[PDB]
Amino acid sequence: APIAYGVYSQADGVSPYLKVTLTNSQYQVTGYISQGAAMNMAQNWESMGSVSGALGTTSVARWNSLMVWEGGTPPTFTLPVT
Amino acid sequence: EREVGKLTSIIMNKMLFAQGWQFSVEVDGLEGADFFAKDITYHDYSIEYETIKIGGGNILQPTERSPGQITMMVRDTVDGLVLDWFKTAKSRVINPDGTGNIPSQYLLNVRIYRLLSSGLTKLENEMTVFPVTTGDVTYARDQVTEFKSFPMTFALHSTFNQSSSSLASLLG
Amino acid sequence: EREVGKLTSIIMNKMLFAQGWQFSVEVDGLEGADFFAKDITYHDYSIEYETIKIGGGNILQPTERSPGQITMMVRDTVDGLVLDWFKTAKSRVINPDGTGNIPSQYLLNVRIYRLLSSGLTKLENEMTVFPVTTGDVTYARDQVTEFKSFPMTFALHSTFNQSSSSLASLLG
Amino acid sequence: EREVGKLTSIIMNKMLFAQGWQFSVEVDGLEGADFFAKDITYHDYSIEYETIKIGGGNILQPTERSPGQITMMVRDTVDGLVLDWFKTAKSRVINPDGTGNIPSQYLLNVRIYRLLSSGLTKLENEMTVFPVTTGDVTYARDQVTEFKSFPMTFALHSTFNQSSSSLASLLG
Amino acid sequence: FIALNNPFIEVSGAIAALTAMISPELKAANVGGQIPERVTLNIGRRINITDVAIQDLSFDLDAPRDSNGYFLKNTVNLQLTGSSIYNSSDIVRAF
Amino acid sequence: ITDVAIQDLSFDLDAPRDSNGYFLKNTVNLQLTGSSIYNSSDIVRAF
Amino acid sequence: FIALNNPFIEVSGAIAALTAMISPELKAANVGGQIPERVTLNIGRRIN
Repeated sequence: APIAYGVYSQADGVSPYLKVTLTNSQYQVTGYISQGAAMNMAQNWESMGSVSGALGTTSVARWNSLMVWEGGTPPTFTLPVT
Repeated sequence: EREVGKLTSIIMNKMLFAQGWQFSVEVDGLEGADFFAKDITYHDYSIEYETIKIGGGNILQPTERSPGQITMMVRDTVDGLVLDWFKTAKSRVINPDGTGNIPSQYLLNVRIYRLLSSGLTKLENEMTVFPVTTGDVTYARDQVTEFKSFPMTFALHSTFNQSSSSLASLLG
Repeated sequence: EREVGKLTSIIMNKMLFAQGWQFSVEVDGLEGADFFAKDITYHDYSIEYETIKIGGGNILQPTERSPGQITMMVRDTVDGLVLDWFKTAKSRVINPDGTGNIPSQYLLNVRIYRLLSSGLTKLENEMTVFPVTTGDVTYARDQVTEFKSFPMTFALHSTFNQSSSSLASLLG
Repeated sequence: EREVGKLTSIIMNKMLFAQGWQFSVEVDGLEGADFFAKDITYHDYSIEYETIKIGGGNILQPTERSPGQITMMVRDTVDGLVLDWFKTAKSRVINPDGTGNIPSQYLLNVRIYRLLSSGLTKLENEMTVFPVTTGDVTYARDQVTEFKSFPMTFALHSTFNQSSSSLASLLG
Repeated sequence: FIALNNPFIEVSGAIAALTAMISPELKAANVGGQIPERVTLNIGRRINITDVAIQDLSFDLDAPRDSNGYFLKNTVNLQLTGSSIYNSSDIVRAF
Repeated sequence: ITDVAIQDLSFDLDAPRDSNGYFLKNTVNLQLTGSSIYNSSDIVRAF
Repeated sequence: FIALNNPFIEVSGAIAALTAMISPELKAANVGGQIPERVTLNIGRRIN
């Protein structure tokens, strides 16, 4: 059983919809949400086009020209608890 | 000359300009607002423009229509009903916990009337507003010769839909 | 017409609008606040909105309920008791060293009443407040014909819990 | 009813509210400030708070106690002593060269008194201040029916130690 | 986005839909079905571009909440890009 | 979201203090991240 | 740009025209036509 901390109790009268909780095998921490929280995700696509060409077999050439998918990033958070 | 004055008097006397005591207001939740009401000021929308500088001159272009407001100053009886009504209406906009309700629950309609002769009325404007707040109340000791008064100020919801409201508001 | 005026007068006579000297206030530690009190000024919460611009129109959405404040203007006796009470109340909020106490110690309750006919009272509002400050006092040489006076201003603690307080405050 | 009025009159008459001419002020370096003084305004500390936004609600918490000030408006005799005293007191705070002295040299104490009946006094407040400045003096030609006057304004040193001063100030 | 009648299908559902459109699907059988898919952008009624790839996304978490816990208003910041270099004759058609 | 990793933390040292020396208010700035690249079907479940 | 009589000719066609002038033409047979075309600039009436 983890150990509680923070504002977990309901004596203050704020709804649980306005709180954050961080839980692991040892601790449980509760806090509010401040004015500058956000959630961000991003993906990578590849800048310079190209030249000496254009084109009027044909399909493969265009596929190479099309932007390529390179990789991604897991979601990140910025949470000012209080 | 005096002939022009006589003609102007003749034309002016015939047409009856409206006086300042011909207003009438109906609110959805008071059923008696007309007797309690004393003052009211309202403006619905205002066109906002942008100034563009070209060389040594200026040209404007309209961009927006800003929202308006309604405020009223009502008298109250002993064991106040108007203050309780305003308190209950204000409470619904945001729950004490910190949560907000959907728009249909707290909106209300206010109607401004004009008085024709022989006790007939026409509609001047219709607006949908939420209670906002009341400014301040004094309750002084020496106010022996004055009645109670407090201002109630509302704010319009959206400029796209001024009067018409959803089905939930209409049918209750 | 005069018939309409007569009917309106008959309606108006029956209903009794409240006068401005019907207020009543009680403070927790004064025990005699009603005699010393002269004026009050209270507003509890006010609703705040955000204006969202969409193309050429605007829509608003409520966001908050901002807190309020209470001020009052008490007369004082020789060998002031109200003043000493205010200094003692202020001193508990923040210690002279620079450390603060837990909220349960310095908070206090103020009740504002409404006076019905034949000396019966009903509660208008209840708030939890801390003493804040008192602005300025003059004590002029030439004020021969005036009594002493000073304003006391309080601030509401939390909008989530306006009236109910912790068990520690209730049981002493 | 009139019985309540009679009881209120009976209770009100017995208790003597303080009047506005009962103040008295003693300054360390004037020995005659009571005769020259005409006005005085003072506030010692004021609690300052911070508003914290949580969701759709607000909670406050006290943080500070801001310092205060004392200002007085004194009359003066021919061959002014009060102006010379204020000039000398002001000069010690900062040397004309551009150097400052240690706090013990320029600080002084001001005491505010309350007047009981039969010429008895009690202490209202004690503050340690430095002379700051005097606002402005006019000396007009047409002021044939008025006496000279000028304001002197002081500022408190530190909120931690209001009245008690170092040994150097006490023993001279 | 701002909710007026039903918060879930207006404000709390659109964010999830965008979050699903930005992500890949690695459990699909074909290779081409695993790449994040491309969308069609139509700004108003007069600018239309096909095969647009979503690159970034963001939204706030302190928006007002309903009594059931769903947003009553929000705002999403997006960055979009084309998938190829356009010719002079083709880019005029987009308007 | 399950399996998040904390990668930064900060808090103030000029907060109001109690008579026994404990804080009465503070604020913590946190930076958090997921632990894997989410699929289209998985990320919807988080909502 | 600001429209007074016909919005399409004055405000919404100029942007499309500029977006056409900025881009190349890669379906052309010759090599000189594949680079984006160059423009003549005249600032007022006195700088060419």
